[PDB]
Amino acid sequence: APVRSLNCTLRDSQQKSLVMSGPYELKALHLQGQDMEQQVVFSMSFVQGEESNDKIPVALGLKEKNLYLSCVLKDDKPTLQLESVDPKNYPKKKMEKRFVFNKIEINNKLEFESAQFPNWYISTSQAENMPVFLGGTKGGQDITDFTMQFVS
Ligand SMILES: CCOc1ccc([C@@H](C)N)cc1
Repeated sequence: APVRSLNCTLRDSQQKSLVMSGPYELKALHLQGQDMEQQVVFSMSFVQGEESNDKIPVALGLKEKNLYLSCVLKDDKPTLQLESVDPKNYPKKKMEKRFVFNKIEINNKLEFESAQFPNWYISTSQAENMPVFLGGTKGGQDITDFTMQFVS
């Protein structure tokens, strides 16, 4: 049947919000009140891939945009990018591996591991207005835990 998707926002464990701030750019910053309209709304699709109770393969598209988070090698490093797709063909259940994240529930938080690059995670910095990047450890100064808010 059709791929199933939910609208949602994400916040890092320091309660920073994600924003489209530049052509293909996601950054994280502290937001509250009127400025919260600026946050990115995701369409989280539940896609094909290896699955367990606490590890669920998803794709993260921007709501009603043909843009997806994806993991590719750039200048020889696993990186996080926003990638445009053919809007006639997306979302789909069999998303290509660069678009797949394992959504992992640990201690009431979520982590998003790259399916393509094991043990590389969607991450945010301590500091305000830095890239949303792919980080090669769920351990240190960088933030790899999030909460999800469900949106209408
Ligand atoms: C989701 C990707 O967001 C990015 C934000 C910033 C940058 C640098 C290159 N300006 C790269 C990606």
